[PDB]
Amino acid sequence: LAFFRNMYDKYRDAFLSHLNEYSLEEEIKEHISKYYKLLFDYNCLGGKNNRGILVILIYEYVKNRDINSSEWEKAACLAWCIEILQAAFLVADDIMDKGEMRRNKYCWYLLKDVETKNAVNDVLLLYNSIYKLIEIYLRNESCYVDVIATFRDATLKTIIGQHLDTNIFSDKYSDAREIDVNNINVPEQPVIDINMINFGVYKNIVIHKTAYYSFFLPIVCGMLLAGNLIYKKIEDISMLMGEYFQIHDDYLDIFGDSTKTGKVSDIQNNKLTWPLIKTFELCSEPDKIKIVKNYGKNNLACVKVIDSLYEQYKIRKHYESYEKAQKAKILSAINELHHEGIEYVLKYLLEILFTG
Amino acid sequence: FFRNMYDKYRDAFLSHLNEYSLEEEIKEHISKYYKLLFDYNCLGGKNNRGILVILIYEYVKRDINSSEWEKAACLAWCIEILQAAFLVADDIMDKGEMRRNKYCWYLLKDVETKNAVNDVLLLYNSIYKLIEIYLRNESCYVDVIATFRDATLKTIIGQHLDTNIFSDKYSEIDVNNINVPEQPVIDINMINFGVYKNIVIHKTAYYSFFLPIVCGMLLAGIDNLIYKKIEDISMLMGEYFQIHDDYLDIFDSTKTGKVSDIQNNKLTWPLIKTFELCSEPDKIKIVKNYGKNNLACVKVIDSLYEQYKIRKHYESYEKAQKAKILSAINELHHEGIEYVLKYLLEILFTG
Ligand SMILES: CCCCCCCCCCOc1cccc(COc2ccc([N+](=O)[O-])cc2C(=O)O)c1
Ligand SMILES: CCCCCCCCCCOc1cccc(COc2ccc([N+](=O)[O-])cc2C(=O)O)c1
Repeated sequence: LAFFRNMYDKYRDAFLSHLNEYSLEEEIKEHISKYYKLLFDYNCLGGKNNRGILVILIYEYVKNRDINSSEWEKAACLAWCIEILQAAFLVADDIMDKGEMRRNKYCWYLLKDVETKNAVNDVLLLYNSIYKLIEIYLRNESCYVDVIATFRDATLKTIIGQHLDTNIFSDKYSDAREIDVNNINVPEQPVIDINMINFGVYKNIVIHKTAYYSFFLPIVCGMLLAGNLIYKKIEDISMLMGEYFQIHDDYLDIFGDSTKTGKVSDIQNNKLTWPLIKTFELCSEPDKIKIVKNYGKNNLACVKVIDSLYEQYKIRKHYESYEKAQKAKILSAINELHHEGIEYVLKYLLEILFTG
Repeated sequence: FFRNMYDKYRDAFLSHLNEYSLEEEIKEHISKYYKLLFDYNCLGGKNNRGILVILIYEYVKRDINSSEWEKAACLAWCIEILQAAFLVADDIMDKGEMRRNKYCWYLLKDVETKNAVNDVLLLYNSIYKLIEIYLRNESCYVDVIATFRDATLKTIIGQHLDTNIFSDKYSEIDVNNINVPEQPVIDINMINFGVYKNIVIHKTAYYSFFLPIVCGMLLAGIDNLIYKKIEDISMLMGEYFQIHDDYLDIFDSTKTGKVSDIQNNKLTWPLIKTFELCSEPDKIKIVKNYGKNNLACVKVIDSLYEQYKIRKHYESYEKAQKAKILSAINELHHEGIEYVLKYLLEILFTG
């Protein structure tokens, strides 16, 4: 916890030390270390660190045993690797969804010294640094290969979830005619596709976009390192928590205080959100047409229309009801684990998800 | 053969995605999109890098069964998939217009930058899934994936340097400035061969020559000192290859398949050579006219390259560098690899 955060500099500098070993002119070496030290600091720090903490807690409580400082070094490494993964995903996402603020400060890709060209390159750098760190600290552990496979697999699922989140209402999904490889015009205005507006599609997307890397990955890391039918049960719980987490994120996107969430766009970006689905199943026929006419447009007035509907239909109150039922369903599954230590960590995680 | 196996590796990967827990209609959308991502971006190149793996593997040792060819062709196609990820990324970063004689992936209305960014990570990560599928039981498995990782890290740093060598941060990053854009200008302190070699070795040499050669050797069962010699040769080849690329950028997209170094404010060999040859007044002209999206400005640079006989200086560099590379190749003391590298040297610009 306090320990996990004191260790950040070590992992950052181990990776920067690897870059420093390249055959480059000294002046070039100093520019590189200065740029990359900021890349990490700006993007890795400031989060709730829920995912990193989950690794440290699971590694410890999987089994009450003596754990020495050499072993902790390896666990804190994996913990920071997941925070670095979060960093890469968030820089990418802000490029993709045209973010403005993240963790209460300008998105990385907006800085004029960075711009989109550097941010894209930086995403791949952060992403690859994970595997370099894992090699530096865990290369001789027997779980080595499984740990990197787990990071790889979760990332692949996250990428598919992000593809779906980005394209679920797009022409190529609506008119499922092939992609015109000769068309480089602006696409026409994005619009919602009512046939995709259901919870089954939504779960598909969010489980892949969120559940695998935010819950399954950290728990599986903690367990693999600690040293089997159970991984299946933990996977089911992760799916439930990822959906719970993402729906709360959707709620914050439109009902949250940007000064508290640290970020400013779902409606503008034409996303399939929980508030959208909930409204669509409850609202009148004229209001469905109003949603189709107004959703996914940049115009602030179009957005207010959607926002007013969410108020008209008391979506804030529907969320509260969903939150209570989902938490119960999650605790329910956690109790069917039959593993005291892991159950204990997951219950604490559940209490602390939204604050950290 | 290598040509013929493409569909299998592609389909092996798409098949992994197809095993996901997703509704059937969703699976078919995903299948359709990603089949095009691979097809559109992996095919149409000269395949120099993939072919190098195949040749090295074959000449390193023996009779080769199809089981073995399956592993070697996997690595070859993984390097072409890496090339695909890099080209999509590079075209986003440098605002490319054409690549391999067709529109850049990121420019398509159905894709755009937001998808292109996600697709770069998809292609890059599919490499490690493919290597798992075909090589997870080989003793060289861990070394192979570390070679891909490390070559990629060097390429990212090289691409970082190519992108920023002339920027004002290379002459503290302002984390409060999202409003005042920086105008592209050249920095004369960076216009030299030393700096250029740093950039070019990291940006090209490692993934284009070292990585493919090391894959073949590793898979073939070669720690050994030859790896160091291979690294040195690769650096010379990467430099030879990039300089040739720079030359073609000024001196027919029909043949290159792509359009812009001057207007893009790129550090190039022609820029450096002209700069070491020209008078003071022409240095001022270059500074005033380079890196500008402007027909008149670009023609001034074009004329200076003609004036200072850059074509002739290139012909001359080409001759000297090929000699240095062949001289390095002969110090290998491994007939098979020496042959492949000679063969590569003849085929570089044609494929
Ligand atoms: C590479 C291509 C692969 C896909 C590219 C992006 C993938 C999108 C999935 C991750 O997107 C992100 C990113 C960040 C946050 C969140 C969620 O809420 C948070 C959770 C934790 C932290 N943290 O405690 O700060 C903050 C937030 C926050 O509300 O900011 C979701
Ligand atoms: C952020 C990701 C990490 C780094 C960011 C991108 C890295 C950029 C480095 C590679 O950029 C590229 C890309 C592609 C090609 C070339 C070179 O010439 C080629 C060589 C071989 C084939 N091939 O036969 O097509 C074609 C070409 C071609 O002239 O098209 C250079």
